[PDB]
Amino acid sequence: ERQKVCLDIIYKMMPKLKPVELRELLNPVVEFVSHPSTTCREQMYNILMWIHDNYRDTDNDSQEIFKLAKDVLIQGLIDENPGLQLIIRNFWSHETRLPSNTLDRLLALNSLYSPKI
Amino acid sequence: IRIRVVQMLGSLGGQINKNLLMMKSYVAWDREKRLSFAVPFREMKPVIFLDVFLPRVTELALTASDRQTKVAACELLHSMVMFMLGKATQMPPPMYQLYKRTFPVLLRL
Amino acid sequence: IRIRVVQMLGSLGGQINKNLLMMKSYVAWDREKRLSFAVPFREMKPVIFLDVFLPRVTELALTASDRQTKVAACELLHSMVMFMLGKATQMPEGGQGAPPMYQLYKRTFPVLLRL
Repeated sequence: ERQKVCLDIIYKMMPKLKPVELRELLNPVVEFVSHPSTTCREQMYNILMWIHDNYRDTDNDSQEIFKLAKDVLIQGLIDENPGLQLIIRNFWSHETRLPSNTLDRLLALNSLYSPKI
Repeated sequence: IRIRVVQMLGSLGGQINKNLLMMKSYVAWDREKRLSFAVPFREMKPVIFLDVFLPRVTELALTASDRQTKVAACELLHSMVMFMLGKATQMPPPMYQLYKRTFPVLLRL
Repeated sequence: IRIRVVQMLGSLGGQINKNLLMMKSYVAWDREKRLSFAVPFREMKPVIFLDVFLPRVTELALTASDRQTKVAACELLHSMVMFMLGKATQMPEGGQGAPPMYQLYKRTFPVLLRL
């Protein structure tokens, strides 16, 4: 319950937040990965999708934030929940994050990688 | 099951276990990659010779744990043989060696 | 030339001119519809029955002024007969000697020889 309410607070407040504060805000957020609650991880991924869209465009704190968000997204790209896996795939497979051109799609997805996935 | 199986295997001693594995029996069954297939897209149609999957896709479809895996493999095998026998309509020994390879597998399955 | 032709036609009078024209001009060559072709697009593949153009194009290809027009017609007919001949293969043909195209042979072949 506290997890969910905290994450909802975060999701509501992020648009006003400055990137510099957002950095050390997210640093203790990232641990809800592997947490055994689909609600927690899904709110996580909502936050991360927002960050990715709002930071794929500077501020080195923001740059590292974006890198970390993409990394944890890749982390999520393996789940115990097939539904989470599907929805995050749809997010990633979407054109803005996977170029419509198959050549460009492949070229972009080449970057997306972790030595854990 | 698999844990006990590997346990038994090591229990035997490798001098028996190496019997798990001459002409070496891999010659790239058909000299020609006669399984051409251009995958659909919106910009291009890269061609795939599904030949390479043949042995693999058979053996997994022949024997495998994880009933899900085996069912998926054999369904895809059904689809691919369906296609190739559709592809038999072609220029006039088309998949003669391929038939030799596949028919015993098909009948056992 | 055309001017003098129509001049002649009017000179001859109607009682003569009507000799220009019972099988009654058509039989709708194939009892079926075939010779299909799906035109390619990035979104859809509309299918087109090429056969419908055969009676017209042949008359154009066999008979035409405008060397440019006639050449275009004959080249296009060559392409279509090539395509149809290729389509002859890969056909289930257990009802006739050439079910998917038998009458088209009858129509084309004299025209092919004339051309």
